[PDB]
Amino acid sequence: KINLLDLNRQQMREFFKDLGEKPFRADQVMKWMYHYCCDNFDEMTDINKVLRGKLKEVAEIRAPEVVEEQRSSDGTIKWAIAVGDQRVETVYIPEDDRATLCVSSQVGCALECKFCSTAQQGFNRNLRVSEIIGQVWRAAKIVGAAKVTGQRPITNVVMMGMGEPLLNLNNVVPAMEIMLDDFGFGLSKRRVTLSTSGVVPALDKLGDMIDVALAISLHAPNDEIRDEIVPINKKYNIETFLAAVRRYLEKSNANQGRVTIEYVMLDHVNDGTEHAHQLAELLKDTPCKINLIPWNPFPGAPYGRSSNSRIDRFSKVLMSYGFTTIVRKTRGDDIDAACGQLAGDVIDRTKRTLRKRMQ
Ligand SMILES: C[S@@+](CC[C@H](N)C(=O)[O-])C[C@H]1O[C@@H](n2cnc3c(N)ncnc32)[C@H](O)[C@@H]1O
Ligand code: SF4
Repeated sequence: KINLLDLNRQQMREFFKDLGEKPFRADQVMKWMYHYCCDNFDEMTDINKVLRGKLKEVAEIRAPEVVEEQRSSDGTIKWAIAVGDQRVETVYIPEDDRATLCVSSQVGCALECKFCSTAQQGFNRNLRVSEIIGQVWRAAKIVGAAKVTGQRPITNVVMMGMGEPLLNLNNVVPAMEIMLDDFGFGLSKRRVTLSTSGVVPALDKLGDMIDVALAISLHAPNDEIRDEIVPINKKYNIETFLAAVRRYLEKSNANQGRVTIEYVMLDHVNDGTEHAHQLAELLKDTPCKINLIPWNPFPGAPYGRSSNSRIDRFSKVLMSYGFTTIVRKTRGDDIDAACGQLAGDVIDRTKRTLRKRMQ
């Protein structure tokens, strides 16, 4: 059966055309899928029985299942999500004015950022469209579908879970298209963010395919530091990355002219005032908003968390040059908030097989 969660609107329409149906019936089913979080054709009461029959035979709505759920006292929900025989992470971060979902792009990552827990697993495989948009679908279903509760469960999506999104463009783009779609999650392009450590030619490609808000994982003020911290910089250095960012801003207006810059704060590595002065000079040619992120520790990482006084002085230096800078709040502090940790060791895979036999 075809998983309808693999298809954007164009493809949904083409599939329904092959079923002998008019294109607007695809729109109607999408609306059921995403506005109501319906995965059951019998529940789609305004579709005729004949179409329901076709769909039950040749199609399905199969979203990844939750295998673990952690609920923070601050409202954050962290899910381990089953994708085949593997696990990825999806995180729901509520606020009064907002609700952000952090979504994974790959099982593991091949980029080897030393401060990232997902790096130490390595790269396993790319997620399919259904496995990416399906995280939004599952989260929406659990939190409460928009037309069920009368409130949009998710106002904001960030591709900031496990994996490098620019290395899964084939699947990440259609998934984001569904997020943007009126018949999908109806999100504004300003409210869908793709974060990247800087796969430069893939970023040039992204710009030709879709217009979404861009965030860059910079984490260093110069090349010698960034080579160490984020090793893809050895392939495409800061200047190459920043030039690509400028080219993207020419094609896209989701950022409203200003790229989001992510900067993780690693104790006595990239968090000094001397690093802040260098960063300020580095970014003089690129319009931006700077997010300083306290590093989230995990066992065996060769870094420490920067103290809040060191982070605050770093921020003051940046603000003295007139940069819009924001120190991000730690969310879900009472739970396993470090990216990649809840979908931990891949060796537990065999143990899961054995577990299911006893069930
Ligand atoms: C997990 S990555 C996924 C998207 C893309 N690969 C990237 O690096 O931007 C999303 C963001 O999480 C950050 N990150 C990873 N591990 C972290 C940790 N332990 N503490 C704080 N931030 C972390 C990275 O710096 C990156 O900006
Ligand atoms: S920070 Fe991003 S690019 Fe680096 S290893 Fe983690 S998921 Fe991959």
